[PDB]
Parts: sequence; structure tokens; C-alpha cells
Amino acid sequence: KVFGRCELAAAMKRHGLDNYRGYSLGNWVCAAKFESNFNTQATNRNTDGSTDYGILQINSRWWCNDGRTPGSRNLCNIPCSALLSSDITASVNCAKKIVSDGNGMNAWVAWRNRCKGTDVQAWIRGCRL
Ligand SMILES: [Cl-]
Ligand SMILES: [Cl-]
Ligand SMILES: [Cl-]
Ligand SMILES: [Cl-]
Ligand SMILES: [Cl-]
Ligand SMILES: [Cl-]
Ligand SMILES: [Cl-]
Ligand SMILES: [Cl-]
Ligand code: NA
Ligand SMILES: [Ru+3]
Ligand SMILES: [Ru+3]
Ligand SMILES: [Ru+3]
Ligand SMILES: [Ru+3]
Ligand SMILES: [Ru+3]
Ligand SMILES: [Ru+3]
Ligand SMILES: [Ru+3]
Ligand SMILES: [Ru+3]
Repeated sequence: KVFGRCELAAAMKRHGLDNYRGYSLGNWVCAAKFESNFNTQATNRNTDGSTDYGILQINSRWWCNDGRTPGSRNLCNIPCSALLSSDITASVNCAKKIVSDGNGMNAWVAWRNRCKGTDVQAWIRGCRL
């Protein structure tokens, strides 16, 4: 599923992200924009052999199982395919674990490079929330 901006902002708030670990909703919308262009089916293979899945491009080295990432963990306890669903529950739940891991949203390199310190409230502007 390809979400609209405000549709995903609304969904993310429904699912508990609105200021989760102190990151405002626009930070989450911004990160999903540049990680996946709001496409839940987005996948991208990394140089290390791991793959990134879903709206927030969550990686198989640490967070999910895809059966083809040697030496990896599965800390969210989910098949990576769960992260591709029209229903963002598994991505959001796993994202809550990732942002709690120590480095906050810097865990998403695209968030650090493209969202951090910017006017992220723009991403929720206009939306009925
Ligand atoms: Cl729901
Ligand atoms: Cl907020
Ligand atoms: Cl915001
Ligand atoms: Cl694996
Ligand atoms: Cl699995
Ligand atoms: Cl949902
Ligand atoms: Cl933080
Ligand atoms: Cl703004
Ligand atoms: Na894994
Ligand atoms: Ru808010
Ligand atoms: Ru709010
Ligand atoms: Ru990535
Ligand atoms: Ru950890
Ligand atoms: Ru860790
Ligand atoms: Ru502004
Ligand atoms: Ru609401
Ligand atoms: Ru409201």
C-alpha cells in the first residue's frame, strides 16, 4: 500500500507514534517518506547482505527474520515479510523497539540525513489529526 502523507500521519498516531520516545509525529512521517516513499512494500538490499523492509525500512541484520541474513538476529520476533503489510502494526511495533535502543531515531540514517533538525511539523501540516 502507498499511503498518503496525512493518511500515514493519522495511522501512525493511531498506532502510538505521536511523540513516542519524544519524537513528534512529523519526525516519523518524514522518516517514512525518505525511507520508503510511503510504500509498505518497499524492500532494498544492503551491501552487507541484509535487506530493509517496509515503510520504515527495518533491517534483517537485527530486527526481523528473512532466512537469508547470516549471523543475524530477529529482535522484533517477526518475519520480515510482516513489515510489508498494508497494516502498519508490525512496523510500528518494531520501530518502537528500534527507537528505544539507544540512539533514538539516528538508527534511521535517512532520518538523520534528511529529517533531523528540519521543520518536520511540515509533514503533518494541513492534516486532520
Ligand atoms: Cl487500526
Ligand atoms: Cl507530535
Ligand atoms: Cl511534528
Ligand atoms: Cl537469517
Ligand atoms: Cl520468521
Ligand atoms: Cl494500520
Ligand atoms: Cl532520543
Ligand atoms: Cl511547518
Ligand atoms: Na534477521
Ligand atoms: Ru502531536
Ligand atoms: Ru497529537
Ligand atoms: Ru536502512
Ligand atoms: Ru540493542
Ligand atoms: Ru542494538
Ligand atoms: Ru513550520
Ligand atoms: Ru486523531
Ligand atoms: Ru485530535
